[PDB]
Amino acid sequence: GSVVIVGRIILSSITAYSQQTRGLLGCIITSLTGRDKNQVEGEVQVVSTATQSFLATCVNGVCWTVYHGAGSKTLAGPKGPITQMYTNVDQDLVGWQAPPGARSLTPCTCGSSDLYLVTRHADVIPVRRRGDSRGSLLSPRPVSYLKGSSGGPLLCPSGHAVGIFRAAVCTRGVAKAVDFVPVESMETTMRSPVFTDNSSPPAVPQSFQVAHLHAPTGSGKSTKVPAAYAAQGYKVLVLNPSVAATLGFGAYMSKAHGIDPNIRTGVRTITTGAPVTYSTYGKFLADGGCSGGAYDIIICDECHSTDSTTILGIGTVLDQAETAGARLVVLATATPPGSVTVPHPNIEEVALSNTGEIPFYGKAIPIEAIRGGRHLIFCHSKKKCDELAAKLSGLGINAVAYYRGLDVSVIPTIGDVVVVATDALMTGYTGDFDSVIDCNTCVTQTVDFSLDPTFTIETTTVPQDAVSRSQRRGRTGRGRRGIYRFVTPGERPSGMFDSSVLCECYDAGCAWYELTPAETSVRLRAYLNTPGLPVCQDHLEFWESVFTGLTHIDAHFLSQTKQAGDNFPYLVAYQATVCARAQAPPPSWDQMWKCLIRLKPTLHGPTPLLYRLGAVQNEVTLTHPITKYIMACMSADLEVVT
Amino acid sequence: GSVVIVGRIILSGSGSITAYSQQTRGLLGCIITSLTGRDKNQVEGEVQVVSTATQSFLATCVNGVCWTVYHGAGSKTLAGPKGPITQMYTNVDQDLVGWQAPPGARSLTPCTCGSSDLYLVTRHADVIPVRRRGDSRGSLLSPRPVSYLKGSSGGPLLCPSGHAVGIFRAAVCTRGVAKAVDFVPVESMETTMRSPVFTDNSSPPAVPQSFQVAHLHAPTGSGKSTKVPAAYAAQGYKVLVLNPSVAATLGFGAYMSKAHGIDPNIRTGVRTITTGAPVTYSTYGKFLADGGCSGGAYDIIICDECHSTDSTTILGIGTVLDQAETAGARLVVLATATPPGSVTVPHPNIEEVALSNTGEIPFYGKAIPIEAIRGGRHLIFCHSKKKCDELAAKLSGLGINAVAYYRGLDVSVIPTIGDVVVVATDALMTGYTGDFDSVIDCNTCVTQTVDFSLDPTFTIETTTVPQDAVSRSQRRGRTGRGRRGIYRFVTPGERPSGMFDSSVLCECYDAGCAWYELTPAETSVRLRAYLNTPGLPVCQDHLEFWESVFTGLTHIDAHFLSQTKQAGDNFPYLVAYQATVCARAQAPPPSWDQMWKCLIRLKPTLHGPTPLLYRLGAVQNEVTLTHPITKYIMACMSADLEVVT
Ligand SMILES: [NH3+]Cc1ccc(F)c(Oc2ccccc2)c1F
Ligand SMILES: [NH3+]Cc1ccc(F)c(Oc2ccccc2)c1F
Repeated sequence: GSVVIVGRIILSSITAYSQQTRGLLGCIITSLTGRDKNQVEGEVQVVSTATQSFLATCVNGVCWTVYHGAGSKTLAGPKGPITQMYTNVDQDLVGWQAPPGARSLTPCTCGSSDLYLVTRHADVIPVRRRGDSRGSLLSPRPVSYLKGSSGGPLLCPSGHAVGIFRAAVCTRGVAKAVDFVPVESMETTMRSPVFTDNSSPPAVPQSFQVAHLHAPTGSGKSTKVPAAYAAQGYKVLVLNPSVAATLGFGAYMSKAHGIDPNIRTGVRTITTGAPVTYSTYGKFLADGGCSGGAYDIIICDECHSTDSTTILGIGTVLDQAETAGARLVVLATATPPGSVTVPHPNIEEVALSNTGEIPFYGKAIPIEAIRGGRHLIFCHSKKKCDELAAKLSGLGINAVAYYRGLDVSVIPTIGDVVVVATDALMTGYTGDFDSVIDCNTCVTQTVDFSLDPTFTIETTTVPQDAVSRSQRRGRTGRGRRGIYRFVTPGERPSGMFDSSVLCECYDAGCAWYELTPAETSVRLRAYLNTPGLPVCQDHLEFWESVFTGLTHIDAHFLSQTKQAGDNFPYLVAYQATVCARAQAPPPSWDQMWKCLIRLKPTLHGPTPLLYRLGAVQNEVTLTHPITKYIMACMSADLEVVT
Repeated sequence: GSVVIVGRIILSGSGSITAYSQQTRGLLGCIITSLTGRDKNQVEGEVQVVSTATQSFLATCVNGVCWTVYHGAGSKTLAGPKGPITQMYTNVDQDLVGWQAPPGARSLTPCTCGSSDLYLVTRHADVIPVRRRGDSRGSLLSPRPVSYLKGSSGGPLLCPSGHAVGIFRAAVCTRGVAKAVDFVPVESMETTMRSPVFTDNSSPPAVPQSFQVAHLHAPTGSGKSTKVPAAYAAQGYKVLVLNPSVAATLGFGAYMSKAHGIDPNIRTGVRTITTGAPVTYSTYGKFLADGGCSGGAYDIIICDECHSTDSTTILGIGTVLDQAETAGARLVVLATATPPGSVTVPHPNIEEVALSNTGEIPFYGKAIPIEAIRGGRHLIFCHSKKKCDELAAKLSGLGINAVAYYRGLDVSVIPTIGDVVVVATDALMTGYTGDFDSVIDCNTCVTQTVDFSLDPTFTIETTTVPQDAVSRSQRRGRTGRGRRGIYRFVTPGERPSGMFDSSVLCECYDAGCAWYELTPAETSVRLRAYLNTPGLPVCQDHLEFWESVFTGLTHIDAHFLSQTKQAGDNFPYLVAYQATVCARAQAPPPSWDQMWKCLIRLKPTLHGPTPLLYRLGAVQNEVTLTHPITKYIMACMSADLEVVT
């Protein structure tokens, strides 16, 4: 779908009023066609996608809005879809060349500290400028009131544009300040070159530099380029999220490039003294990050990946590498932030219909599409994997399920098979397939700052983003012909991750890598501050405050949550620690809380709830001082997008 | 818009019950099929996945009828092969509607044997074991978040033979966890199949020999409040007429003496008159303040405008329904032009014209041409007072006679007589009885809804929502009275009529406590009579919950309560009660919004975090949760709460 103009805010002192120009049906047809004949007028547009409505503001002949609303989408235009002229994911800023008829605001330069924010309800809200990109509301309002207003102008009294609104700063759901993209960032973006070529490895610089390498899988980002560097006499570390891919690089390299590299993973280490080392991000973190003078070049491969080990690994590199004597860090991915899935030569893409013997996510799979050959079917949950595999096996098709917890040996690796897998496949198994069939959805975790009493981690099923779609499809068509079948043609924008992932980073720092919350913060700050990487709201101080209060955890409970391998071993174990010590029961008797089972007869009373990691069946008390501490942590400034 | 079928849930034909789904329409397809109401896709399976523009849920064909829930479908038609299919059954009280299924469509059939082992089919195609625990209730073997059940209303509960026990309508929840489920029994459906499709309630009922409650559905202007009590009086009966509005009540009284030659008793705050006549006109509030039905005083009680879901009306009607028989009445008449399930249809005196973007006057994203409102007497409905003020300000600026009216202002600021554009909120309909050359409708309304948010307790949220069919009809009814009228609108709206939020129940306990000296127990008896009486607006049954809350709210400060009563804002009891706990802890109110004005004089001595009882608006101050009343209300949140799915 395209972004589509559905109304405008007419500006006049400053006053405004709105016009709606399209209803639902109009919006939807126009999004699918990309063809908008409606005459555009004014400098502020009300825009919508399928899921969301926000604002857009024309300045210097460019219609600007936020990446978090528009992603990389085209804008429906008089002659068809308009592709973005500017995309700056770090600044949360995108722009399309303004269509004919649209007026621009003029940048504000004299620079008043009295500002006026124009919202989607056509209210004009006074704001006191506090920085380059920040202003305080004279009257604090519920954030709910500012939602849908992303992309709207902050104006000085003369009606010139200071910037566009991107986020609210909140104390317990009440917005006290606003963050905006300043016009100077728009000017810097306009002056940058549209096409910057990152497809080729950079030469080693004289002094330290961080570079980006955007190149497809099979381009030898992880083999040919490290070989070339070693041949120039450098020492090179290559980090990858997958154990299977890390181990695989070693056999390929001693064969294809005459180097027997060091290999470091949790399951297996090999030290040959060679000048190339392959390691997982997790093992790299276990080994204590950069060792002084060990490496000249560090390649962080699959740097689009937003699991917490990778982010924490990369932040460690970015924080430590210069000081450890490295001259070059290379951030490598085939799918950088803001990338979109485009046709691939090796891969025929065919929509699933309703005809076929096998139900699948509301559509169907013909038995003939998978009867012989080697096929991969991506499902969102292990439950779906188990059931679809059982169904296929019942029909005599050789089928197997793979997901977190199973050994990859369930394979086969040779011969006819249908593999039914979650995304755990990506990191567990490196092979390719004749076809990939994709449900186009993913399970994710999102934090809800629900104040009941503290926060909640919610597990939801969502539409896949463009990284997911590209990585799942990329399991077919590798140096041979392939087919990608799909349920849905969409893809969410890439390059963004939820605050829950930050929480997971602190959790893993504490649970696995012996990192203080303060140390985790230094490493994440380096990640956040480095451009060209996936982006997130800055909740570092908040999450640091939370974990900082979680002292004297019970080692035994932690070992058991770590061992059982579920998602926030430290939060889980810590809640179990305070339950045991308070001599009180867990929030429920779900599997999550099994580490308390032997104390179940001597439990009793309401649970001293710290936070919500699932359904809470038992009664709760809010009297525990850790609860009160975490409650106090909720008063921190929290960036929230509008 | 019609409801449209967008998929289906296919059940296993033998062995264990299992299921899977098939999606038959995307978004665009759904939206288009909604507009035309024309759906050529044939209807396989017995469980359909249905959608409106706003939501999706299920519908289960049993015995040639495609059944679903009123809270999902309202009174809407179902997109069909020859165009929209009108509902054949609409039972608001059971939350059950039915459309005749297209010929050839597959249909489940009823549970002949009678198992206590049940299986609920969800929109996800899961089959969830349920233990039957009554005629319309069953326990979940494995408790689940209620979020997992949403979108599943209208789906079947099956017995082991795959035969239908009933359709899912609501979950019973403890702090967001569903432990049980409510369904419409297949027996409630088989009645409706066998019974008459049409009812006529257009004539006033004959006085029966023994107590009965009857409905009168007839237009404004058929004399529901004048002609019919007069006709009853003419047959020797004593009649009490209840109405929500003082102005309407006084207006009827006066008309009766001038037209039908009776000088009736009149009972209102501003004017009370006893003549000994056999007709009496009262507001519901005065009737409540009088202490309800007095023994032997009336044969007939007309509860007029019985579609109203303000708390005074609900509590008033509930009192009549609980007391009237024992007080000797023979007949209660529940009277409205717009009963639950009603829909706006064309009116002959009224030309209805959509606003466009053409016009000098911005109006809710559209525009009003000046020429439409310069010549004559005109009524513009706005959702809020701010907007009424900003629009009047603009209109006078452009040289028009424009006045604003909303709660807090005095009527008669409206010329009589003169020649005018009045810009008003819904308060107009109870403050002023006149009609107009045209009505201009924003088609939206301010409403309050309760969120059981556990942060720490509940929240009453003020929102702006699309209007319902009662609102549309009532706003449109202010033109085309006896003559030609013009109705201009922003949207062709109508959410479904006859449902009210749990916050209104809260308001009834609040009003019992604040105005009418009703203990929560006593309020519950009256409310129970209203909910148990069919054909009235309906709500989820949270009576025990709300009773429990108010029962603990004792020793309020009488001074603060008298100030919130007088100021006329919503929830005077809960506002005064929060202020009471603040003042006694020397703590500030949650904010310094006007809601908290009773505490302004004390601001210099108020310090620290507010002991927060509940959320009635934005909370700006820091909060503490240690107050014993906070804890008591927290404990009330463990109650079983009906929540629609
Ligand atoms: N300030 C950094 C930043 C940059 C770009 C974004 F789109 C963005 O917005 C989101 C929103 C939700 C999740 C992740 C990122 C953001 F915060
Ligand atoms: N059990 C009584 C009842 C009857 C009909 C309904 F539509 C209904 O559903 C709602 C839903 C939201 C608000 C009010 C009523 C309901 F509860």
